[PDB]
Amino acid sequence: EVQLVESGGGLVQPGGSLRLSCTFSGRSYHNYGMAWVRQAPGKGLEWVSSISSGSSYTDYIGSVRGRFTISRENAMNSLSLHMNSLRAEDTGVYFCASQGPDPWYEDDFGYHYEVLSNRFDVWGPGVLVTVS
Amino acid sequence: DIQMTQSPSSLSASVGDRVTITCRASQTVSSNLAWYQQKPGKAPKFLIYDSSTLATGVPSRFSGSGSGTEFTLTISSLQPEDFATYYCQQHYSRPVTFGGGTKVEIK
Amino acid sequence: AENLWVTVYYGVPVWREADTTLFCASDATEAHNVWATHACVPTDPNPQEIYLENVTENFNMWKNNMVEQMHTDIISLWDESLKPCVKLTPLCVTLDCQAFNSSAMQEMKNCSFNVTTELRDKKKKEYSLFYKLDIVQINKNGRQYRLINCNTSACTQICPKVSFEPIPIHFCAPAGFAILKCNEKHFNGTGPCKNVSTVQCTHGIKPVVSTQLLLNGSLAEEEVVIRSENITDNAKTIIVQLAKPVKINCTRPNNMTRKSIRIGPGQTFYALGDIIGNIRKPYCNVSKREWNNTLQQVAAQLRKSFNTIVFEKSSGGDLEVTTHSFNCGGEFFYCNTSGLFNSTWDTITLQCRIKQIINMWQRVGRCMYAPPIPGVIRCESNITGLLLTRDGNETFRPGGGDMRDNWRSELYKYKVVQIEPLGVAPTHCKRR
Amino acid sequence: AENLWVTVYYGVPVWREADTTLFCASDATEAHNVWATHACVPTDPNPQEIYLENVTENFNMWKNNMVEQMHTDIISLWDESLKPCVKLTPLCVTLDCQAFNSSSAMQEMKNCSFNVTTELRDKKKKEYSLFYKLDIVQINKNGRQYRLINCNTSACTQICPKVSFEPIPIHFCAPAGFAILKCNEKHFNGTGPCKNVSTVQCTHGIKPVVSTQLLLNGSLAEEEVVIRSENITDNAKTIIVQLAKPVKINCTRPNNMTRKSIRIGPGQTFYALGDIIGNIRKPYCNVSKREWNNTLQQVAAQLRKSFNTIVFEKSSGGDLEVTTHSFNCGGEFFYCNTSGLFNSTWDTITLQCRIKQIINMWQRVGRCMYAPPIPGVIRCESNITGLLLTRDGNETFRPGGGDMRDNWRSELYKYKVVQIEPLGVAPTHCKRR
Amino acid sequence: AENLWVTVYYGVPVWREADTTLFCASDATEAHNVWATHACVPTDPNPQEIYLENVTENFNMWKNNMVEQMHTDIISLWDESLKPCVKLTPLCVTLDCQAFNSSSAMQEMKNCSFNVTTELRDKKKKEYSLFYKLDIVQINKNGRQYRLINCNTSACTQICPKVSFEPIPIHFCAPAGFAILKCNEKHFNGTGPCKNVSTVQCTHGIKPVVSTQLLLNGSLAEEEVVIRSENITDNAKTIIVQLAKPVKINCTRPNNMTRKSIRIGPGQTFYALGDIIGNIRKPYCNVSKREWNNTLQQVAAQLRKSFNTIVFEKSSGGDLEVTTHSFNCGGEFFYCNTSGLFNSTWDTITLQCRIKQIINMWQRVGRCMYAPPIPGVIRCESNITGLLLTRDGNETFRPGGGDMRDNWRSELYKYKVVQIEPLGVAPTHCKRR
Amino acid sequence: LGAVFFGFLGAAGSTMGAASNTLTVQARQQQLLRLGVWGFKQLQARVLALERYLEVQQLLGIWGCSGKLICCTTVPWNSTWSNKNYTDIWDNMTWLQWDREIGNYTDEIYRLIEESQFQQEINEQDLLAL
Amino acid sequence: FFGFLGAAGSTMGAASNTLTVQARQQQLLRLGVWGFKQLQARVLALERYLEVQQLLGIWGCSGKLICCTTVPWNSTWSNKNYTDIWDNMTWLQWDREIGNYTDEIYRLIEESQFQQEINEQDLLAL
Amino acid sequence: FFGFLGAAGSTMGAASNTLTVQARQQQLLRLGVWGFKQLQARVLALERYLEVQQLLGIWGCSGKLICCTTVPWNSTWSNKNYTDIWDNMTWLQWDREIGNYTDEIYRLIEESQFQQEINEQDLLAL
Ligand SMILES: *[C@@H]1O[C@H](CO)[C@@H](O[C@@H]2O[C@H](CO)[C@@H](O[C@@H]3O[C@H](CO[C@H]4O[C@H](CO)[C@@H](O)[C@H](O)[C@@H]4O)[C@@H](O)[C@H](O[C@H]4O[C@H](CO)[C@@H](O)[C@H](O)[C@@H]4O)[C@@H]3O)[C@H](O)[C@H]2NC(C)=O)[C@H](O)[C@H]1NC(C)=O
Ligand SMILES: *[C@@H]1O[C@H](CO)[C@@H](O[C@@H]2O[C@H](CO)[C@@H](O)[C@H](O)[C@H]2NC(C)=O)[C@H](O)[C@H]1NC(C)=O
Ligand SMILES: *[C@@H]1O[C@H](CO)[C@@H](O)[C@H](O)[C@H]1NC(C)=O
Ligand SMILES: *[C@@H]1O[C@H](CO)[C@@H](O)[C@H](O)[C@H]1NC(C)=O
Repeated sequence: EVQLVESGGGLVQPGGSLRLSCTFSGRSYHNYGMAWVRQAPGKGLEWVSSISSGSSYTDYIGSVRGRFTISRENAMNSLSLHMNSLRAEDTGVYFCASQGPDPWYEDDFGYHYEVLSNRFDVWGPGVLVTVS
Repeated sequence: DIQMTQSPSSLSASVGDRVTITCRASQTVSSNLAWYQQKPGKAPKFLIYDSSTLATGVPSRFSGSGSGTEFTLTISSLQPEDFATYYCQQHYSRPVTFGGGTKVEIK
Repeated sequence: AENLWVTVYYGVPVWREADTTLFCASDATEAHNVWATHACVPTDPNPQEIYLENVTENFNMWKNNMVEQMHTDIISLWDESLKPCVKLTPLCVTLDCQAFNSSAMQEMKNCSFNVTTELRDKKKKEYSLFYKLDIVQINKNGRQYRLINCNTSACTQICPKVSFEPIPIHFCAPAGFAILKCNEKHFNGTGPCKNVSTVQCTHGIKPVVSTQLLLNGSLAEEEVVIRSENITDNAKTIIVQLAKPVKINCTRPNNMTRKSIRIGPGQTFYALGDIIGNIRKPYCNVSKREWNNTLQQVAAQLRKSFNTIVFEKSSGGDLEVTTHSFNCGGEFFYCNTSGLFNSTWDTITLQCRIKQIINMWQRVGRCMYAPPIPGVIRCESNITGLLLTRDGNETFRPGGGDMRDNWRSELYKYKVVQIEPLGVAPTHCKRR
Repeated sequence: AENLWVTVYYGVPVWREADTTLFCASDATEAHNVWATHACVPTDPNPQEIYLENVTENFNMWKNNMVEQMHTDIISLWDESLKPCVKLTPLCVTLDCQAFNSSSAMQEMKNCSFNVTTELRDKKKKEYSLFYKLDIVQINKNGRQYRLINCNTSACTQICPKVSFEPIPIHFCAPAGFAILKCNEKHFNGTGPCKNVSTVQCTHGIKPVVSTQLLLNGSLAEEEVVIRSENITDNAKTIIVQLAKPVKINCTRPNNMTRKSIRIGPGQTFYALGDIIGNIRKPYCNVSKREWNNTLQQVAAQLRKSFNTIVFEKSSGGDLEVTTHSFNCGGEFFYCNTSGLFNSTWDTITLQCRIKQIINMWQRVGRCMYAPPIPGVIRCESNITGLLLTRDGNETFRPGGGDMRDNWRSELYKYKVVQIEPLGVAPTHCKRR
Repeated sequence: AENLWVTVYYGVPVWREADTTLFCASDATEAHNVWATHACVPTDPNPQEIYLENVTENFNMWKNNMVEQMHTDIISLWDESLKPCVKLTPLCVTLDCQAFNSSSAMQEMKNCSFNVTTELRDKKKKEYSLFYKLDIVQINKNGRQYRLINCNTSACTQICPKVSFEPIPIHFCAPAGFAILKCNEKHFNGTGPCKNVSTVQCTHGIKPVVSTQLLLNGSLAEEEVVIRSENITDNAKTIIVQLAKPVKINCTRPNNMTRKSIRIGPGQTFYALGDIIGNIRKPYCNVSKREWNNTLQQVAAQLRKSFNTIVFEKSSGGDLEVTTHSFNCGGEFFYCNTSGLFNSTWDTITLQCRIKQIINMWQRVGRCMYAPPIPGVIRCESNITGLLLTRDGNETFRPGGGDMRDNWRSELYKYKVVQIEPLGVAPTHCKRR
Repeated sequence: LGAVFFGFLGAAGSTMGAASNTLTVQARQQQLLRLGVWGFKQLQARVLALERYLEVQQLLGIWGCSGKLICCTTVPWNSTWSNKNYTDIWDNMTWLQWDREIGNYTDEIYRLIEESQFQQEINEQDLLAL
Repeated sequence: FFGFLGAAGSTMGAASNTLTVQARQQQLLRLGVWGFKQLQARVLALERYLEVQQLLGIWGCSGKLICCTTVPWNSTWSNKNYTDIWDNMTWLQWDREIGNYTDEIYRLIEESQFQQEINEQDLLAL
Repeated sequence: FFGFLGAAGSTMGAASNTLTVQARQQQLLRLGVWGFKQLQARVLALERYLEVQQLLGIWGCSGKLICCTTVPWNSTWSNKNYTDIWDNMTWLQWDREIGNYTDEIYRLIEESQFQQEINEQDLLAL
């Protein structure tokens, strides 16, 4: 089974650089894309950003373009959201979620691909982020 | 941009009842739609993808109408572990966005 | 008796027509450029010191084999220098493409292809911009393109660690030889020169490559000059040379960015990135009046041989040859010239296209992929000749012929000759 | 004495054995070939064979430096010439194969079909072509999915069809200051003195012919057959024969085969056997008796002079390149049987035999070559001039060979490369004034 | 009257300092070794030396052009030697490794199963091979799913086992018209005037070993271990120590490694460590105490001559290469601790060692290699003949790495190349008639 | 360096007499790319350049005039080659014309000197043998 | 080999007797960088050797180890006397001292022999 | 030369008859094996010519094909006289018989001709 944990969230003044971190407690992290999903209290889930397993296809939602930074280090099985320039409307629970493991299309030799297959297979327990 | 919405906002049902939740998209998506369950006090869980394929850990009381664009989620029988909030998403193209969500309640 | 005996002199002025290899010399940061001064012998830029009188010699630039051995040697250098950087064999994959599209112009395609990452186990789909001239169709439905050259050769990128910017090249004969320099004003190539000198090495020869026009080239001292092996027959190109040059300005007003792709292990392929700033087609400037005037000049020399004159667009061929192709700023061009040679006897625009995949030479077995240069491009150069041809009411059209005719515009004055330092004649003197 | 004084004479006729770098020379002449015969040096105008009368000199073909420095140099021509040509590495794939049939039964082949990459790197294509059984192997005993022979040691070059490799006369010229002496004895057996000797600037025509168990298109002995060896007594030495009467031979591949072209990769094209025009018939060599009957008896008569009755026998064993007569005809390599040729003890004899596309051609087993098949009917007429025999050690003889450089010894034995020593010092009545 | 007139002498003994290339000569299975015929005249002698008297000359080991000339030649050939060897690109694949966990549980070793392209360009095969932990890096915190340490920057050639690694002696010769002067002082300085000088046509035999922190098999001082640096007052500059008494070093791998051949592709092979025979133990070096102690005491005794309290300190830290004595034991590249030696101030002492197959071995990062394993037990005796030392500026001296050419400066400090200028003009009473 | 010496010539087109004094002009008071044309073609040119200079000096070694720039000889003129008088050739003609003329017989003139110098040398040696 | 460089440190008076041909004077593979460099250096050797050979021939000292000329010495170059130069000083220092003025010496040798040779031709013209 | 050996078996004195001289000393590709082979061989040929000439230019015999020297013969080298040789023997076996001594003879000519030069210039210095 795949399990995850978040850490670093808390309360910080507006305009801060409150970073977030997710850890992957499982095997085969080399071929998992990952994403962050926001949830303001009472409202629906909102997609924040995504980074492929190879870290070459980072993508974001337009509501945070240019502000946020998503990074990962395969050598230590972790995902780091280096969020910068927060504002109060960013308040809401943050979940780190991992896209399904990369497709396997054995045709000629081994073949692992690098889609951002936007199915959030597993979600970590979540960590609160509040700005006031 | 793929606007997504669900209707009705919430439904009423009881254990043993057949349940149905509807999700609609402004733009067309062939079969790339998925669902989640969010028990309050816990992060979401993965239910259905490709609009018809079940998740690895889902007890198979669920099924998705994976045709056209009137995507809908149906439950053969309602049990208390299924008595929680629900979400639908398109995973055809980015940016991803989840509908307003829907909730179930006692009948 | 007349009392005469053989007398031997060492150092006599006697010379013989000869053919021999020559060695490069050039003017004075590692790996610099393809015309390497570190490959040439710098030698000396100012030989000078010569004068000659009362000599007459017969030149034939149309059979001056100095150009031919030089012709092959220049290709050998260019072929040799492409050894160390990558072969684009992995780039032969089916390309899925979309319209360039807004963020709306054309002549480019948003082509994406599959490429292997650091490990063979895993792959990634990259995206890039390619010109339509670099691509051909496979399925008529409008997708699944193919690269132009993959059915003929695995192309080499022009890796920018060594550039193509041409420095002047001095050609030197080896010890025991000299180069006779015909020095008249109106010396049209073949026949007996009457004002001649010599020199150890030629002046700065620009290793330019172009078609239908000569750029940064030699100039006749005064009055335009024309050269042809024959005028009655129309098989071979006629070379025109301008004493009064006309400036030509080129530009690519687009801040095109460069995108690096890890195509192979340790090999970096270069492809076009996003376009920054405004959008414009590449075009060239030549000024009206300033340009139109020179055609009034050349017409005189044509009709000095032919008992009205008209100039018309390119006779025909592939886009390789129906165009003024040249290099400007490190990115190759292929332009029209139909807006100039359209006359009978404010800047006038020449809008045209760029290519990344080039062959230049008639030899198709070698390919070169020139990566884009970051930022806008512009350059100014002197036009000093044409490569026209006769149609035979008699019109002309700008031909290109085979490449080597460009060189003869720079080497017509020079003839390599061997020195026979020994001469013997009878004299009344006698050995003691 | 008269207190005689040392004196220097510049230009004395004296010489010394030496090792030196020879270079090519050829007649003028056309076409592009594997040999770098691009004008080498022009052949000799009226070649000057100057006779060195009255002077005794010695030759030793088995220690001559010419063959060693040349066989190690001839390999470079093929390597240097085949460096640009396509390597068939991508062609190493599993081959679907079934027994060949066509309108008239012909053994040694299978109409194999296989997967290869198309012009693009990532798009396979179904292609098929005919293959000789000698150059194909089965992956497993199940009886399907065959494979090429060369893929488990080295994928190897295809010879570019645009370059020919038919032998042409090559003159080996010693550099200025050296000379090449020639032995002209009638009965010279590879070693010892030569009573009649001359010198030349370059050797006469030597043809880079490659063959085994039989010389082809060699230099004919003017009269009387001769046998040459390092030492007759031991069986470890090749027994080179040089015929006097050139028994003729004709060989052919009667089938009119078609050259089928297949695209392998970017700028790479591969040629393989295609459809056959005509009817089935085995390739063979064509020699006449009487002519061969005479020489085999004649050579044996000269052989037993060193053994005070003679026997000939079929090859002993080993690989095909040693057990079989290898040679070239029209662009395809024939390895041919010769069993009936040596069928004697003391009209024509037909030698049916086969082709192989893939060859090694040297003991440089790492190197390998694939010869593209030649379209149309192929026919050669050739001369035999020598036999590469071996002895077991009444006597029995077999065609041997094994080594390639013995083919040069059969022509280079007449030459020695020698350095001119123009300075000599001797006493004289002079005293310098 | 004086009546003096110009007189020209051809061949007066005067020389001028000049820079020119020296062609290589060396002592005496095709392609044999690194120092084969590819670059040097084989098996030439060590000829006579010309003695000189009353001559003085000012040499400079740091401005000597021979060192800078030689460094690019070593790289050029070492690149040439590996031109034909297989490119190891097809080995770049995720490895399903796991703990070695095999008895006859070693540390620093792994067992890896990985997919491979076999002789044919279709079908995989689950080949396997051992790997040293230094040549392999984990991709996940889990530890599994390893990767080679070099594939991300540049995949690099295997070293073909058919060419030997041994550094046979090399001699450098000057062209005609140039001479190689040689200094002979018992306590030469590396700079300044030599009061005792000679000259020779070809240098003495250099054994081009590659090492760091310890020169092996190199030259030796006659007596009084010597110190050589650009400026001893400066610190960032390297200090080269050359011993007089050699101290013996024995280095070994007690294990009996079997060689496994992996058919990595069509005509390609990738050698790797196989199953291990016999008792299992880590490698190490042997250097005798009371001899290193005498050696280290000595150098300290002569170090203090330029510092009016000396300390020897552990390596500088960082990358395992520059921090570690890195030499080649006749076919495998060893990395040895050295921290047990350079700990001192003013029986046997053992150093444990680690093997790295994927190596760069140049400060120039534009090259890489894979040294195949040497099957069977391996042991190599050697002499330590010099040290590399670095200073921070009561001094602490670390074992030095730095530029590679510093090794060559230990052997070539004696030599200078001088251009001959034989023409000489001077006045004389004589007069031409 | 096998210098061309007179090389680019002085008053080449003048009459022959200029060569007697125009020779007063003075005479002398890198790694190169290994692989390309400028490595091998340049090397080939220098080798053949030396071949030419030595060939000249060897011939001067059989004219017997080595170490000089001018020399007279013992061989009288032969009318079978030409019949020009002194003013007709030395005063009136340039060197280039003369070489174009006697080229048909220049080799024989060289041959005549070759045997003549050898004949003179052995005669001198015969005198020294006494 | 007897005196290849051995006479360097001797006084020029004694060193004048120890000239002994100071200048003095197997296939190697084709493709290596060493093959070209090894061949290149030997070609440069011929150029160096013939630079001296050509100069001596032009200076009229062909085929001689020692030769006297017709031009006087000039004290502006050096004021050393016979006993200072031959009996005391060594060859190396003479090159060091006169290095500034060697061009003047070479010019005088060049012109002195040339004007003499044409004068000799005047004698041959008789 | 190839015809230069034409005297061959005729006894010693025949070297002066049928006069000629030995071998004196088409563009082709650069890296072709024959291009290197001819080019390397020609540099070898050049070295095999100059080293002979400079000896003639150091023994005081350059230019001339036959010259006589100043040193006398030594009986240890050979006891045979002029009459026993020139009408009976050829150069070939004579060279193969004397090769043990040729190094000594070479240096004796060099020093014995060099002493003439210093003798000449010493004489001219008077
Ligand atoms: C006819 O001759 C003219 C002579 O002027 C040529 O035009 C010039 O060509 C040079 C050489 O290519 C051009 O130089 C280019 O300039 C760029 C930088 O521009 C600044 O610096 C240059 C001086 O270096 C200034 O002249 C200029 O005003 C700017 O201040 C570079 O983009 C070019 O490449 C350089 O950088 C890249 C990246 O580092 C390297 O890869 C290259 O090797 C190189 O170092 C280049 O240097 C110059 O701009 C041209 N001048 C004009 C006025 O046009 C014509 O090209 C020639 N015609 C033909 C047909 O060949
Ligand atoms: C080239 O030819 C011309 C014409 O014959 C020569 O003209 C010289 O002119 C001057 C003028 O003062 C006269 O004094 C000379 O007598 C003329 N020379 C002769 C030879 O007649 C001119 O000298 C010639 N130039 C050369 C270099 O030979
Ligand atoms: C060889 O001769 C024998 C004689 O008995 C005969 O049986 C056999 O068929 C012959 N073989 C050939 C190939 O001629
Ligand atoms: C050497 O061994 C010591 C033992 O304490 C250890 O600390 C050190 O890391 C080892 N390696 C090096 C390079 O010193």
